[PDB]
Amino acid sequence: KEMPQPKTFGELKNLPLLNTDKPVQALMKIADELGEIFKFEAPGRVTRYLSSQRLIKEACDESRFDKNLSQALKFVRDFAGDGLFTSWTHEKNWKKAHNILLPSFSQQAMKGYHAMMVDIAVQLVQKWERLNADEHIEVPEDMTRLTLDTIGLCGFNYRFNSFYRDQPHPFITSMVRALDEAMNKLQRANPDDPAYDENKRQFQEDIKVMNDLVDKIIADRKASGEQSDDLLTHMLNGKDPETGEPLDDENIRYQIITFLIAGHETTSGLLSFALYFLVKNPHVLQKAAEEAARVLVDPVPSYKQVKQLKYVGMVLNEALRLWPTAPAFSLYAKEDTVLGGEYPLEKGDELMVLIPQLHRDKTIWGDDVEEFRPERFENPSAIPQHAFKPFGNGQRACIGQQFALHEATLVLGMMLKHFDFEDHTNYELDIKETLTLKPEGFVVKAKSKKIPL
Ligand code: HEM
Ligand SMILES: O=C(O)[C@H](Cc1ccccc1)NC(=O)[C@@H]1CCCCN1C(=O)CCC1CCCCC1
Repeated sequence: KEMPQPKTFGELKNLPLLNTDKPVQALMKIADELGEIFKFEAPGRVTRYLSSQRLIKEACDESRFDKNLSQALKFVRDFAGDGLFTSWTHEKNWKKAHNILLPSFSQQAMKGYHAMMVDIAVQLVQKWERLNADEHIEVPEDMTRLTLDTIGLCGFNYRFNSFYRDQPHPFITSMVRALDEAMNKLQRANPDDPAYDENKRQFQEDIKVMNDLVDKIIADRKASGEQSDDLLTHMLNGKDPETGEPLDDENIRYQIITFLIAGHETTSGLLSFALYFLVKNPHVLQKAAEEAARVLVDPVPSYKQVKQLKYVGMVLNEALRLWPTAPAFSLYAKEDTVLGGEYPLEKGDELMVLIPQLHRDKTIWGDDVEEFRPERFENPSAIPQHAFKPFGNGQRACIGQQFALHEATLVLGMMLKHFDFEDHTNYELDIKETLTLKPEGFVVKAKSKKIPL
């Protein structure tokens, strides 16, 4: 069958469709119009966007397809290097780093990160306890303070001290401006127009800021000998069981930059969306708050208690269904192959998985796909294979999944234990797009229940 394609712009093909502040949402709209698969061309580029479980289940067969670096990831690679997120599966450092780091990101490993995750969570709760009666919370702003600080502390025992600032730490200034440049480059017609020379100079300066802080951190740890409960420790001492080799200091730097990227707004977005859905769905808020009160019986939550928050976990999954904060990933065909019995592909041909659209497949979820219903996830094994992919696919799935969900469950549980929430402005969802998604301008008021820490 002949593949549908959206509107074109003469010799720029489909490229100006991405010249928008909200490209994911635009692509979602195209999928609604065109269906489960459409072709997208640009000068020198062809991809196919997939939206249905039927076709994505095939895309997710690792014998047939492998992770591709999207143009976005190729631009992120200029500062994330051959870290896990921006390496090809066949590069030696991918499987080396993968083997070394997998045990440090397991569910068992979360027991050892718990104490420092509580450190930052308590900082958030204390900030909100200390607000005056008149005052509101800037939700994505505070969630990002929390998630960045947690990965800094758990990852390399570095305190960004985001709750002590209005101005982001200079590393985060540089990282955010670099991520912005990478996303802004995708859209651009004539990349080497003199107009973008300033952009390029700033890009190089921000890479240097990031490299300088992180390489100093790594060198300070090597020159101290100190052993922490952190990823930097394990990367400095660990050996890949397969090659017998450690990571070198340049790759360790790339992994740290990678983890700081993920721990920024990709993780903070999940919390911001979950609180959005909770204040728009009071009966769901009631259930989640009741669970928190019943389960979190101590001033300091334990690891075991966070595992006990089943309903809180269901809320977070349902927020990942509607607004997966890392909303796409890319694949390539390893050999010539036919997709869904209808769409012949050549070796090297690219696919893109539009995760928010996969998660609105009515043939899987039913017609009420836009509703916020945590009960969809009461039993994980009711969900068909390959229907729910907020953390990607296969050996190239998110290594930080257990970390992100432990942190999110802890924090959301403590927020629900300690405060009542009010959508005082009747907030209208407005999703800003960077590398990730977030509900821009989302504000609430938090009335303390006056329960001691
Ligand atoms: C809700 C929060 C998060 C979501 C939705 C998420 C989502 C994803 C997705 C969809 C991928 C696959 C990317 C692709 O195929 O191109 C991925 C990969 C990855 N994520 Fe996450 N992520 C989250 C949090 C984190 C955190 C907190 C970390 C680290 C501390 C992390 C580290 C990684 C790494 C290293 C990879 C590459 C894994 C590999 O290819 O070996 N992520 N993430
Ligand atoms: O990067 C790409 O080739 C294509 C866009 C593109 C560019 C040029 C030509 C064709 C398609 N990217 C995408 O389609 C998607 C959706 C729109 C935003 C960019 N994007 C992405 O995947 C962003 C990459 C990752 C970064 C962290 C995880 C979540 C997103």
